Amino acid sequence: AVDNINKTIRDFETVPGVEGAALVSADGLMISSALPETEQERVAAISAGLLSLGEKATTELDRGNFKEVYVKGEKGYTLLTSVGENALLLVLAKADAQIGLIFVDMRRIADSLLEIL
Amino acid sequence: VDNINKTIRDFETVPGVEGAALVSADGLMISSALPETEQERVAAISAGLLSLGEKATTELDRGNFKEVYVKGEKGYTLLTSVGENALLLVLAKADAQIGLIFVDMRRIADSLLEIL
Repeated sequence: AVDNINKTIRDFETVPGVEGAALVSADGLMISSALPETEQERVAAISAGLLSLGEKATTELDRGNFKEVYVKGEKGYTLLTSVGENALLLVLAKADAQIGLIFVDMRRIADSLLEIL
Repeated sequence: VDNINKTIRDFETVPGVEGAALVSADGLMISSALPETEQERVAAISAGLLSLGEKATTELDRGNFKEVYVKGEKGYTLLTSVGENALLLVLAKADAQIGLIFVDMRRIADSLLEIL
């Protein structure tokens, strides 16, 4: 269960444009990452912050149970998909990444990690 | 002011578009066709989506805020910057084509910026 989760998350970083991928709990704690060892505690805290305010969007405007959220800035994308209850998958990319298809890969791998986790 | 209004009734025609609104960055509604009871509330909710969208785009070094996407199982909330001091919110159905509606918003967001 643990060998197969680590390798699945790092393989995202073999797509053109993808910098990092972290599997984080809903409550802000790091499960499995390949990001720099320094930033791993502060990125897991921000991830859970983005999950909670995506929840607000969907509840408050009558849109159904939360699925996905992405933010585009000047320099790059932040991309987040729910892993059933209690977990979530983060991808960072730059402006030249092919966002619609990463969400299709993210959706399939979420349900894969959901069985073995 | 007549050329800002019906310009927001026209997105509804496109398939998958439940509702549009022009809102201020402080949370006061400018132009919308939504139920005239909800409009004050919906102006408040789009307020936070921008700020809490500016907080990921300032904490993870992604540059200036441009756009925010959320998706729920019964549909989508989309928001784009209408320059400084306003924003365009679009409620869509969970079977609409997002990549095009963004192409239609980001142009209109710079065709309302010069007359507003």
